Amino acid sequence: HHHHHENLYFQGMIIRYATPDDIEDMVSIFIDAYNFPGPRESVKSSFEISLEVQPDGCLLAFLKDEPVGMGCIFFYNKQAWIGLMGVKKAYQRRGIGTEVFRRLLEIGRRKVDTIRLDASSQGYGLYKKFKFVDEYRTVRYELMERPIKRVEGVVEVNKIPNWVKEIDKKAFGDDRIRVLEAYMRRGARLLCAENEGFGLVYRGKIGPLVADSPRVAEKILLKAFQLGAREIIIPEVNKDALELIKIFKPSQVTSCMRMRLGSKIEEKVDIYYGILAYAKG
Ligand SMILES: CC(C)(COP(=O)(O)OP(=O)(O)OC[C@H]1O[C@@H](n2cnc3c(N)ncnc32)[C@H](O)[C@@H]1OP(=O)(O)O)[C@H](O)C(=O)NCCC(=O)NCCS
Repeated sequence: HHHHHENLYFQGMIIRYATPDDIEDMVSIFIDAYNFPGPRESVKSSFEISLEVQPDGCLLAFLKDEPVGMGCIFFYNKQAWIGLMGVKKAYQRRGIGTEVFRRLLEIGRRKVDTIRLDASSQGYGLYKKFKFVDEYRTVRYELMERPIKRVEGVVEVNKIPNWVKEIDKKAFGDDRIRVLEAYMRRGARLLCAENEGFGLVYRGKIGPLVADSPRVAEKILLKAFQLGAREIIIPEVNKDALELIKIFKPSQVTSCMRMRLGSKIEEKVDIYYGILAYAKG
């Protein structure tokens, strides 16, 4: 004997837990992998939030100090979400994403019995190899025009009330309040109608949007648009959500297929109009 390596061998690469010192690299991987033409700071702030939500959730793949690939797992009580998968285009299609995902699953299986995600066209085939099954599509729409229609009765609140925690638990099927909180530390606005619905507005995005009726969801969405919301990701199985957004003359941006490994989570998707993020569920 001679050389002593205390990790599995995988193509001469190093895969390890990310820390906040790795934010710039994560951002670079993401912008490469997703061909993101937007401003950098946008991604940096999003990833700072992700590491607050799950400090030990991010795996990074390195080929000799060059950052090549990443992915994340976010834990709730009954399920975890895998999101933010990305391998730099020069390094794609040689098994790196598959390996990062394997490792994430390994971590997830010890803690929870259901793992879910929102799959793009490139990812879909990877996740299917691990026996992920289709749930329903989650469709990203851009809201183009302001409806000529006033609303009254929607307020922004600085602390999450218990009734919001309860209606979100019902919509999502789990506890993700720490995610809402992390976004609100960065300026995200919590809009509430009556005690029957809420929406979270962060940058140009509303998510989640949860409402006991289409009329309450509409009130929130109109006020969100006024506060700069231009995008919403709708679960395609909420029949009222697609009809709701039509008054904004929406433009479809992209869709994913939500997928699951393990047992179905009881969720109330009829009240669930806008998912939080493809990364988080
Ligand atoms: C999904 C992604 C992370 C895959 O990473 P990767 O290192 O290239 O994937 P792997 O080499 O391990 O390939 C695993 C499987 O992914 C799927 N895949 C990867 N790239 C693909 C693409 N270009 N088109 C269709 N399927 C693709 C295939 O099923 C592949 O298996 P195969 O080679 O036997 O057919 C992806 O290429 C990426 O970083 N893009 C980012 C944005 C995106 O569209 N996907 C992430 C969100 S779900």
